[PDB]
Amino acid sequence: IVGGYTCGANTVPYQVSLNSGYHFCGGSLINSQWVVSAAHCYKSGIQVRLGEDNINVVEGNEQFISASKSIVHPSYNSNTLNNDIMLIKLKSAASLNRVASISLPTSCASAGTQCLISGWGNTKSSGTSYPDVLKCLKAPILSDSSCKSAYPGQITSNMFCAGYLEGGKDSCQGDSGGPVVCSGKLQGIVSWGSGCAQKNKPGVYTKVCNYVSWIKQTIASN
Amino acid sequence: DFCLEPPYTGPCGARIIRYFYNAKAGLCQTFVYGGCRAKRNNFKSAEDCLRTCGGA
Ligand SMILES: [Ca+2]
Repeated sequence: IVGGYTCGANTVPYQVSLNSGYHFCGGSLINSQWVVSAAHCYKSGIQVRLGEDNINVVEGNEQFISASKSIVHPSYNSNTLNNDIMLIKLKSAASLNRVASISLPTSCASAGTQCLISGWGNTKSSGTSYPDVLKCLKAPILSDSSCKSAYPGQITSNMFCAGYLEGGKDSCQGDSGGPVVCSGKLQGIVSWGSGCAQKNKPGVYTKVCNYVSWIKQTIASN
Repeated sequence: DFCLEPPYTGPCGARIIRYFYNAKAGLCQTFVYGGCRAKRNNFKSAEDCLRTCGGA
């Protein structure tokens, strides 16, 4: 998160860290046994870390749980990044509660809606600086047209842009899979962008409201 | 020669550690890969990297 602020210990209880010997992606707890993240974050041997603030020191509020299953959307396209969504089943259920799940949306959010984006990703746009604690960012959802003008022929109906055209505030490497929460509902998943916090290049996110049926049914038959 | 190309992080936001052959140093080094659109000078281990690009 570039241009954000320290969230505060366990103030984003649905935020999880995907660990493979080190933090590599974020994700959201939507059920005591399920986590939603990005399809490009798919990896073998994923350990999910819940109740985290400082990802480098054990503060006692954590729960480390291995993933038993990792389901990448059947239509995920690694070239176009369309359908960049994945569900991770926890090997055992988490104890909810510093750890809590986030609700799925009843409907899509409109341009202008202010959302909270969080993660342990890079905090520098022209550099490298990874935080110990969780960073937060309030950014508004942008219109489909501006999103499409920022990335010509790259935006699908399953993606939405959020952020600031001026730049300086954005998600970055290490934030992928993390939540974009608006009005207490999970509306997006950190996905891709051109560089980080660049002007006229806002971050692109997976439009969660388009997958609610798939999510509910997939969780239920696995 | 893809072994001579600089490492490519790509547009995705993940922070995945990969290896690339650094021809100037004559060895495989680590770099942060974003998770999508990898180029060929991107390996999962130093052994794979040395096997494919070593001495290029
Ligand atoms: Ca910790």
